[PDB]
Amino acid sequence: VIFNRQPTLHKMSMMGHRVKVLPWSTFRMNLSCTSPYNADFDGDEMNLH
Amino acid sequence: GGVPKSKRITTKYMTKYERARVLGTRALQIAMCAPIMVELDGETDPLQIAMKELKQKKIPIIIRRYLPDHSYEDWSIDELIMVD
Amino acid sequence: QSLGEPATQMTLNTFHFAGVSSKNVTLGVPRLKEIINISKKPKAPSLTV
Amino acid sequence: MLQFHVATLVDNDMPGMPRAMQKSGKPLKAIKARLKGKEGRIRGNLMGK
Amino acid sequence: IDTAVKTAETGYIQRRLIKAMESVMVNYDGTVRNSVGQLIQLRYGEDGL
Amino acid sequence: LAFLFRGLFKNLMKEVRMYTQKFIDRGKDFNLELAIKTNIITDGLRYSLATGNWGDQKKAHQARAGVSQVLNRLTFASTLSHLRRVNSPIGRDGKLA
Amino acid sequence: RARDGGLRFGEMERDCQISHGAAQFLRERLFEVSDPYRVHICNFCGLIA
DNA sequence: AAAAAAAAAAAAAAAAAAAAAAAAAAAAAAAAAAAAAAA
DNA sequence: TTTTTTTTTTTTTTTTTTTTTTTTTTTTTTTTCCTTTTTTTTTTTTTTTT
RNA sequence: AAAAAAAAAA
Ligand SMILES: [Zn+2]
Repeated sequence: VIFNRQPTLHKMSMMGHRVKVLPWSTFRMNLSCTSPYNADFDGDEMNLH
Repeated sequence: GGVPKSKRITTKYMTKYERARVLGTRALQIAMCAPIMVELDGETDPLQIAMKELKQKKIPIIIRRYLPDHSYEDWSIDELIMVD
Repeated sequence: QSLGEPATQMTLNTFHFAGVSSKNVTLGVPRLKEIINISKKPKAPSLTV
Repeated sequence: MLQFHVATLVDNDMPGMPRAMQKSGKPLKAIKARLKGKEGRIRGNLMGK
Repeated sequence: IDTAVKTAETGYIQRRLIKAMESVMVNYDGTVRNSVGQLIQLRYGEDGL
Repeated sequence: LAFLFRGLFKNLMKEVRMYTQKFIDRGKDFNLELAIKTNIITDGLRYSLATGNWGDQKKAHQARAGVSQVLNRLTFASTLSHLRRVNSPIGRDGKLA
Repeated sequence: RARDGGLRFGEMERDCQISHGAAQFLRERLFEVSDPYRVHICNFCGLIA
């Protein structure tokens, strides 16, 4: 899948990922991916294609 | 505008943009029940078979590279050399 | 994209400024605006002689 | 009146010309208003569908 | 205040920069050309790397 | 609300003037209760409080928007903060700091 | 969400998908899964037939 | 009991800041053509 | 009686002012309100008269 | 179902 945070500033703001299906209801990603996405985990919404 | 084989001036090395579309087109072909050119060891996802027969350079794709003067060079898969 | 992405990060040095030289200089993103737009009148023209 | 109706069918934002008065207190949204804009047919429906 | 005012012209600058250079591509002869085929650089970054 | 009442009272006087001028040129008298259209003031205040566009309904494009807002009922502090809010008339697009 | 609408694949997504060099993902997200259509065109006149 | 005038209901109608490019008008020196004085 | 010398009249640019026009980050979620209206003409109705 | 406005999230 393709994983995207808005606003898109550079090339690494939407990247490929592999789906692991997990129980609860939020898109759980790794922590090292916080730097390219500029994510903060404080209510950030993020898109999947 | 077919450039002859001795007169080809493009690079002899498959870059990632050729590799992605060759792998995708070959995976779509294997998924649409084409014959598989190599042996099998239990792989079911046809993109894995696409890499597996890309390693032995046994994929029947002619890449038509377009020069900016609207001329084209035809390169086979086995004429190119894999790098990753 | 690799030139417009640093433009979002051109505000972290806003504070802790006092000024040592009294020379009119445009700094930051509007100075970038003066070079992208090719302004025939810059805000702070200066010669280094 | 015919020239006014033709032009405000085509273009409604040109200054110096009376505005095409729609019923609900709004101006007419002409073809230029459909095409030109961030939310128009080019940027909002063709580059960004 | 500095975070709000700027963000608009930074995004406008990013859109202008990405629209001025959206079709500049390294070609198969190693040269760098735009959409019209006009030559820009004989090698990308003057070294082709 | 005083400015709104000025506008609606001027419109009411204009409507009453038009009615009594229509009924004075025929030489007949008129009734005061039929002369006053009571929907003018009520409809104008109701529209300018429900919508928030602060002026005439036909000419709401020249009027300020967002003067009247829906009261925020999420917490008691949110209601108290909405009841003690001050808005600057400068639009939210100024590059000046 | 209330009208069951899709996500906005905006201009910056197109920008960085150009930056990735992925033509097929762009053709998918901007023609295949948004609004495909087939039209019949006269060869001599080039208009809709 | 039949014909005409005034009143009321129903239906159509029109009423913000910035920056660059182009157009315009007063001016102003330059250059070619026409009229006058003198040898 | 012809040549130079002054005057005139266009001619092209210059320069400044004015006018015009176009632009203003990306995505997402909730409500509220309106999506006519008074004026003029036409048609029907009701009352009155001979 | 459309259009406009307002309140917000990153
Ligand atoms: Zn045709």
